[PDB]
Amino acid sequence: MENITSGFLGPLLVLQAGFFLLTRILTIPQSLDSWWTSLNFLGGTTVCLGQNSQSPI
Amino acid sequence: SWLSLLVPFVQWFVGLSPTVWLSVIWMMWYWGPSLYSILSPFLPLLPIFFCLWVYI
Amino acid sequence: MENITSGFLGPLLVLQAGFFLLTRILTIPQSLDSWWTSLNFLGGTTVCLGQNSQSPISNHSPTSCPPTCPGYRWMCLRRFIIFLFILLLCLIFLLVLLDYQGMLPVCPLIPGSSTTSTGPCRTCTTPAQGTSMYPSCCCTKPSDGNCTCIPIPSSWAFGKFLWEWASARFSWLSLLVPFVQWFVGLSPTVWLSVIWMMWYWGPSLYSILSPFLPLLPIFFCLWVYI
Amino acid sequence: MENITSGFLGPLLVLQAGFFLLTRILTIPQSLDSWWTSLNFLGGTTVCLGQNSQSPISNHSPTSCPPTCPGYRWMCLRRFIIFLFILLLCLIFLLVLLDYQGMLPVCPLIPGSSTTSTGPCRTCTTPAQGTSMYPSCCCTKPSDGNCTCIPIPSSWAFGKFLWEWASARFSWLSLLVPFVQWFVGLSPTVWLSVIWMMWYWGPSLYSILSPFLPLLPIFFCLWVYI
Amino acid sequence: MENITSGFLGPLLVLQAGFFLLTRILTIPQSLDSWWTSLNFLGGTTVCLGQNSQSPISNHSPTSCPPTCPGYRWMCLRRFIIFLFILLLCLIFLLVLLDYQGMLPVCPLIPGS
Repeated sequence: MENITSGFLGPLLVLQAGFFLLTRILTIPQSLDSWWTSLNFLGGTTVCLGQNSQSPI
Repeated sequence: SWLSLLVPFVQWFVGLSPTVWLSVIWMMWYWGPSLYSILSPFLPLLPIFFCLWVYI
Repeated sequence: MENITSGFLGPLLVLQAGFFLLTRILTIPQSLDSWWTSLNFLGGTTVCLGQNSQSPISNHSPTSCPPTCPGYRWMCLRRFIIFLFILLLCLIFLLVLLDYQGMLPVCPLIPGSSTTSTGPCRTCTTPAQGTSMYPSCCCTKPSDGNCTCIPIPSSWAFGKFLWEWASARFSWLSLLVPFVQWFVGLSPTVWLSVIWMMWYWGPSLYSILSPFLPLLPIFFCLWVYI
Repeated sequence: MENITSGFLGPLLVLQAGFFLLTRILTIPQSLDSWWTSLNFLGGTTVCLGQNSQSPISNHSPTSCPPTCPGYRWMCLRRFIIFLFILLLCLIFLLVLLDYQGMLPVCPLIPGSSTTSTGPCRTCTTPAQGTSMYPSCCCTKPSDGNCTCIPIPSSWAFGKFLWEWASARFSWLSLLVPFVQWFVGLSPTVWLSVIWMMWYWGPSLYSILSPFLPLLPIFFCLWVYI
Repeated sequence: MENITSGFLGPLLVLQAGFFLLTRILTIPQSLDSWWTSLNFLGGTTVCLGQNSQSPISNHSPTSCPPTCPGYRWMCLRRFIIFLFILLLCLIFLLVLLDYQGMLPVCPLIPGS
């Protein structure tokens, strides 16, 4: 509106608006990853594949 | 329209030879995890408004 | 009612942007601390061995050693020093980016005879003092009135003139520049192989060459005598 | 002997001086490990993370617990990174020293009617869009125009000219020149006070402002609406 | 814009926009609560006041008894009082801001020619 016309926030506004869409898209990737993980789990669960003791985790 | 501008960007960059894709494939992949982890400090996309004012 | 909604939406976006900017600024010290810890430790402990048990002795002392143990203290001083170092470092990148824009100036003044002008010279420069060096070109020569020197080149600009000027101080480096030309003359599909071989053997090559240091001076003396 | 002795010793003296320089460089690496520990002094002591139970050795400071085998790629990589940072710092220091020299021209541009000496304008009229950083001013214009332009003026102001060039981008920052001037005045007393104050401030003023940090955006937005 | 004119989201849009401001204001209350807690701590820390064993909770710290641990009702009352105080303070600050606006007069009087 008036503030948009009277300010240079437009580039920052675009960066922020795309940030929300980028976050949603990135969540879509992890969400699909979890969905497939459950699918392959097929009524099951698992640990990280190479979760070896040679790691402080 | 900026997508059309990036189309020439892809034309000149992606339109490279096998001698460039070969380097970009494997060695970049090895640094790719490290590069992604480093880019995490720039995950706030500060360079985004950076080049935004660059255009400004 | 329509006008109020737009202002409310704009203020919320402004607040979110400010919060994101502050979070990024703070995480810059956090990311720097994480990188420094990874470099120093590379598989070490981060319990902040400088932590103290005079307060809750839970191992919550981060790389920043939160709060009590150092905390708002020597650890915070290190964090602020790292932030200042980062602010200094980004200035170099900003300067390089601004320089390679062609707003940047590279007005050079070195001894030469290259000519590109319209109906030039026939008076030229006759300076028999101050060697061959040239001063600011308002009119460099002691008696030059119609003088015109050389304009900044779009290519390189800052750095190229300094390189040329310093090549006089160390001509051997200028002579050795042929090796740099050969290395640049190497094909693009050679850097990866060079790095891989260097990474594979560079530690071993340095270790083996460290004992070889005495052998090199004898060969150098023989070559000098020859 | 004499010259023949000098000629023979040229290689020997070269080897000796090169080994002294290599000792200085290794100290630069050893001292770099020292500042790495100083950063780790926030964390604490200097136990080796790279040293492991394999290759039976003792424990020492982070640089030299069986460094080569135990340090392996991690210690070498950290040393190389520190050496690169040190070289970058040396380059920055050299650039600053060359900047303060004033041999380098800034070769700037600004609109004005001033002249260092007797300069006849002869109706100097040819303007252009973006008067700052105009054409080379080798009388590059629709005609010659009887042009006289700026030489590289004598001041540690090569960066000052760049700032003036970029000053137009943000007028508010230039408007803060009054606070800059006030900071310029009484700086030794200001330094003498803020050295202790900021140390005290760094301890608790940041913590105090932390609650105020979220409050600032709301008030700033409220004022901007006006 | 066009979507706003062609949709009834305006009420929902207002509800969502006020939600962000309400969240920021509520955070301001808890943020001030933490700030004062540190101030009273005065380079210290503490546990939740009435954090007694007659509650299936761990060692809550200060403003950590949410609504069932200990006298969380009293903690909530203190939070509400602090929120009212912060509201009064920010209202006073806003009044002081507009004070130098010049729209308001002082409408004073003094003897002179």
